[PDB]
Amino acid sequence: MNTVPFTSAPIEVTIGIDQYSFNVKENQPFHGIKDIPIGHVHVIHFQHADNSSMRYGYWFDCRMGNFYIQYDPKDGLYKMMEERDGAKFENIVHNFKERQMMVSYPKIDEDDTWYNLTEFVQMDKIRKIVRKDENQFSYVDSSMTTVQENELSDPAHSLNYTVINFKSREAIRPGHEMEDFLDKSYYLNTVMLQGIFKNSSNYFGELQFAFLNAMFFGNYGSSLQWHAMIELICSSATVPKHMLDKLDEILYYQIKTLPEQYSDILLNERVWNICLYSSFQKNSLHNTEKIMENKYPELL
Amino acid sequence: GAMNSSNYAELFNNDIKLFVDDTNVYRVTVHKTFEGNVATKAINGCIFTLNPKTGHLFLKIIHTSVWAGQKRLSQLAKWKTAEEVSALVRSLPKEEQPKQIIVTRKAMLDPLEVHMLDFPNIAIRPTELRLPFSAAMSIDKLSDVVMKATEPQMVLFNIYDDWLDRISSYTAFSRLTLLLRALKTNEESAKMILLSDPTITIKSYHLWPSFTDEQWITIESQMRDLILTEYGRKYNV
Ligand SMILES: COc1cc(NC(=O)CCl)cc(OC)c1
Repeated sequence: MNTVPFTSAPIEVTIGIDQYSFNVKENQPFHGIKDIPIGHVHVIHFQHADNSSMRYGYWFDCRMGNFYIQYDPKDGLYKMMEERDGAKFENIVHNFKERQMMVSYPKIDEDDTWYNLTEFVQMDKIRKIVRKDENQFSYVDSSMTTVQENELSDPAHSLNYTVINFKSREAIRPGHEMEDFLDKSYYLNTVMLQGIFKNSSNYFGELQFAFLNAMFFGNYGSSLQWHAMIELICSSATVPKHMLDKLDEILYYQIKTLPEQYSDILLNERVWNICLYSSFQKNSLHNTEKIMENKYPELL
Repeated sequence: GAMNSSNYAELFNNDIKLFVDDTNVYRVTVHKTFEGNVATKAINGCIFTLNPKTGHLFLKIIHTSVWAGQKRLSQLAKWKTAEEVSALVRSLPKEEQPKQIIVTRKAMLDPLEVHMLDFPNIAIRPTELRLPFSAAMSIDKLSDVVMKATEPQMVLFNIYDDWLDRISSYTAFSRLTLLLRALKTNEESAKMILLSDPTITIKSYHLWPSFTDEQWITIESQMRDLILTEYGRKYNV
């Protein structure tokens, strides 16, 4: 079990760790988060009390280093940093635990939610979508635009998701115009899976990361990417059976975790109705269709 | 964006553009089978691709053999239309290729966009005007060449005959649309008006009769009456 200590909490802020969150008051004696499960990526995120504009946060993996948070009064935000001196870090943490100034990652033992939302998400892949090679952790916020959004403006602060465009020469083989547009299997299986992602695990990892950035930061380009990656699978007539079964599980847990009150903005009516009721895979997503119908029947 | 009643005058500027109408590509007769079920029989069709500035018509005849053994023909028809329009553009010299293609039905947008990916600078546009190009098969010489085709064929016409020698493309298009709007509403009466007077003939190299300027005014007016007449017969006004 790993720990992310905080130097201090000088401004009132709502702090998230994965799907959990808690409020810290201005100058409250808060010194971090303990008992964080090893084996998963994690995200620690922030919304200031005085300006809910800009949710921001950091993706990290405690196996890759010792990380802590410190407020910067000049740039006005909570920054993640790496401590290289390992005995300095252990001594800081042990002292903060002895004084019980830390919240405990509050995982229920029965509960596999976070695993199920991050099953295929890897830090190494995150660091290629979010490019800042001098850090082992990755900053994301509400406002960051994607490479594709920038094509349709600061490239260093962009989310470099894989570009998917159904009316593109990459998507459409010369001479198979109708075939490839109406059945996207060659774009899914040859162009994207064999060519770009190499395997379905990496495809699912980017899909899951895009969903999480949409949900935790309200990042609009991430929501676009999540729906595009769902739509590319649902609009393919030929999909490996193992990917369909896994996709159904992935989406089930995403829809289950989505705040009931954010559905209006994080779910695209067209994509979901097409995917569940019109597409080739309209009958292959039983778990996802059942939770959607019981939880969001208005959208449909 | 969409061409409408606000910006329809762009039709008569000097940027090359084509209208594409697909309403006569897939044509069928519906009939009963010996068992009393219903079946369709396709007949030859055509793509109606028109330069509104010059009158040049690229009539691509769609022979019934293109449908043999194919499913979902109404959907295929849109993709075949887009395939043939893309082939036409590629066949034209660069300086004759259009800058814009306006489709008369919005269901042609995605098929044509996908077939024209190699031409990113050619704009594919819809239109909000409910135009009458479906009535092109009421022009006897166009219907005749479509029905007689025994294989795929492209036939070139000028749908304005020699009118541009005397009137502007705006006025010529106005004359063509009025004629087509009337053949579509009452074909029998429309053709009666056009041929009633045996002394006015259609030249071998033309589609419409050789009316003087003053006779076109009379013809135009008789077409304005027919449309209105039928409008009253229909709605009881
Ligand atoms: C609606 O598209 C049009 C229609 C007309 N005129 C008529 O339809 C007279 Cl029945 C003329 C025109 O551009 C000259 C554009």
